[PDB]
Amino acid sequence: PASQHFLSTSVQGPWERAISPNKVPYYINHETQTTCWDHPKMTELYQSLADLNNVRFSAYRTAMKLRRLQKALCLDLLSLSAACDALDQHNLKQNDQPMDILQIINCLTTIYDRLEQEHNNLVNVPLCVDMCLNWLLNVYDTGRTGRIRVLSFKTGIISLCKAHLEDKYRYLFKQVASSTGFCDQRRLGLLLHDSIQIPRQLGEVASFGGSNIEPSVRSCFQFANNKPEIEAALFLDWMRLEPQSMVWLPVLHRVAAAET
Amino acid sequence: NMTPYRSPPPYVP
Repeated sequence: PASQHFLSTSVQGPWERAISPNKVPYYINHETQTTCWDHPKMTELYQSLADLNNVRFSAYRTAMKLRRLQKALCLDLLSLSAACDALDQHNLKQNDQPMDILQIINCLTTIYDRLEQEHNNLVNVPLCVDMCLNWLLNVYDTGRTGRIRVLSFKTGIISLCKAHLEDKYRYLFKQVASSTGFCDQRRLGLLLHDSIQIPRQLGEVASFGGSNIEPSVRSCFQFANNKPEIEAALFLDWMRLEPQSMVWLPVLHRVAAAET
Repeated sequence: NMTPYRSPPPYVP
């Protein structure tokens, strides 16, 4: 696959990047004679997250791990505007549709090339692309089928970008709502299900209500007084309560504002 | 679903 020329430089030393016949990247370590789906630098970042296991409040612990991941991916440099420009240019607008590894790589390369021309040596493109691809497949393609839904890719990138919190909420709600701005239970379940994979991938889903988000959908609709559909304003008001399935996001913003 | 986890190709010298 042509992208191998480009991304093979994301690894060095005794590591070697390889492609399974299914098109999925994996990493060979000739020193230890092993193979792993995770990029060695992703593994190193994850091992390090154990130094946050002392943090007492789970929403804060999760936000700090996600903040560290955000910075390792350079997604704290990414505005909502620029993320949308890359999504637009790659025609990623049918949210129920699949994108394979090459479409993920292409869209991430447009994002990271632009960040790189805007920032001085902060962005190693091949490395960023490969590591962000690795995070996105770990969140959304655990069995390495080689595809993820467009809505999933947007949920990951937008949730970790540097936009203001309400802009993220508005954007994300718009991705699941109908063309007239309306969200019913099924559609909200779509967003919460994609969002909850993020803390679930860090092994912290038990502090966010568990991996079944149906109880949170019902809670949102009961909060909306059992109306059949909701609009963006009501969803923002519900998020102001920091529902348990999503509280890691607002806390992430507080972690970032607190500096580190 | 089912086979949410699978190993990568085995090491080959």
